[PDB]
Amino acid sequence: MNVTPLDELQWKSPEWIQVFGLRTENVLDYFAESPFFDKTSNNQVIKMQRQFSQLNPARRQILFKYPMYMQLEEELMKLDGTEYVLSSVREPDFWVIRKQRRTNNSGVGSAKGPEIIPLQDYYIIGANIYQTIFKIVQSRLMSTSYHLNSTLESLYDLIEFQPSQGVHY
Amino acid sequence: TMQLIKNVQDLLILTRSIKEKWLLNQIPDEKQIEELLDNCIETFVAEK
Repeated sequence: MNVTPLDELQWKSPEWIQVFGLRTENVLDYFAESPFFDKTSNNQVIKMQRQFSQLNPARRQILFKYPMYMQLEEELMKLDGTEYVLSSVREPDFWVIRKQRRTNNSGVGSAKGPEIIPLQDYYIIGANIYQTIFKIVQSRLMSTSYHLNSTLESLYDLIEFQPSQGVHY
Repeated sequence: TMQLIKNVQDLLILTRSIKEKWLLNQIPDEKQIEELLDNCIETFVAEK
């Protein structure tokens, strides 16, 4: 069953931006309803935990700029696994998240902190979301080769040979 | 494709050149007349 690749997949939510608008405060809230947000990530678990509790270079800059991002670490350091964190922000139109997974290897002999490993690239441009360059290059080259093949077969069709002259047109 | 066609065509042109070289380069009674002219001249003299 034909599936559109998620790298080119682009979601638009006019109702959400009309109701709430685009801001770093609710950029994760905007991302929550997208298909790219896995329901198995620990961010959703933290979200239900918060809901139950209520019912009952630029990395350091964005680190020190917002306190909710702080709360994100102090709620995310306890849970290791696939997590969604912000990468960088330039207002009022550009935001990009950092898709990384954490394995807090607390074993004896490792003086390093929890291991952070990239998984995917996500770019929020306007109200749209974008998600390999190797594929782009090979696709461009293969389409170029197809066009070249068509041109060369047409040119060879145009070619006419005679023994007494050689090849002419 | 290009190489096969070019080689065959070159061979054919070579054969024709050989044939052309073959074609080009290979370098390799009186008395009766007396009476004939005598009769001719006397006939003209009579007829002139």
